[PDB]
Amino acid sequence: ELVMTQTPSSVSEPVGGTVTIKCQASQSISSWLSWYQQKPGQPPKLLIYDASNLASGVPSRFMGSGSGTEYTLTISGVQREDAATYYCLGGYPAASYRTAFGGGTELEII
Amino acid sequence: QEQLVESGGRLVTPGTALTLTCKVSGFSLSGFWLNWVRQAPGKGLEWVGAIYRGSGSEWYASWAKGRFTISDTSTTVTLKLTSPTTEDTATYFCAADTTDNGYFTIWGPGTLVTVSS
Amino acid sequence: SGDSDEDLLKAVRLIKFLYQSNPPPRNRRRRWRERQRQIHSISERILSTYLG
Repeated sequence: ELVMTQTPSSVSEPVGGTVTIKCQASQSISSWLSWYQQKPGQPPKLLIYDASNLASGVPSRFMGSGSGTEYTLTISGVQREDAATYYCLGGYPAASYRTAFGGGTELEII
Repeated sequence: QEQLVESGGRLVTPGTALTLTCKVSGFSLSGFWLNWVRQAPGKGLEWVGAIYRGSGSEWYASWAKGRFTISDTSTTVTLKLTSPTTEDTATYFCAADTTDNGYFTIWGPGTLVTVSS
Repeated sequence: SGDSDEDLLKAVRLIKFLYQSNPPPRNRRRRWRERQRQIHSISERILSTYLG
């Protein structure tokens, strides 16, 4: 039932630029939102939890925020190592609407 | 410490029942959500379902119900593909939620399932 | 109807199991209270998904 609409599909940014990634929830999820980073051949890595908390060992340049149904992942000073694909995860397994991933955002660095 | 290892990934003909196992080790916690996530080649992550480890509480994605069965063991969590199709070709990961808050902190490296006729 | 009815029953059964995993026991009571507040907010949130 829960649909996480993730935009944009792809972003190209030069080193030191700011990246904005958005996720729109089809239902009220409150702080039930997390952000993941995935590089080829690797499993995803937790970046943000409870919509705005920085996960253990994640650079301070990764910022999460949420207002109602809209969630934002900001990467302030993009580095070459930040080239990856990004995903939001909304909801809860036992919620009526279940849990769901966004379609992902492929970030390329110029 | 906390570790997840998935196994069982094979090449199967469509409709051949297959079971994947998530070896669960070093978790201090007793009960926690153990989730199954899949990724078709060149595609996004998809939530399949989860089980809350202390109990027998299974939760499935709308598309996953009937086609997948998550089972809890003493030291493992299994995912059975009851009747796979070419559309089930993916790497299957198990991911643990260590707080009960909904987010995934620990992931396995994945197991690849290929479904070809 | 029946799928949603079953989910709600499965969700309440899960909520009860979480409360049953936090039985009452200084440091232990503070720890107990934190975990009860957490189970309460999870239950409140899970249930709200079924209430509209």
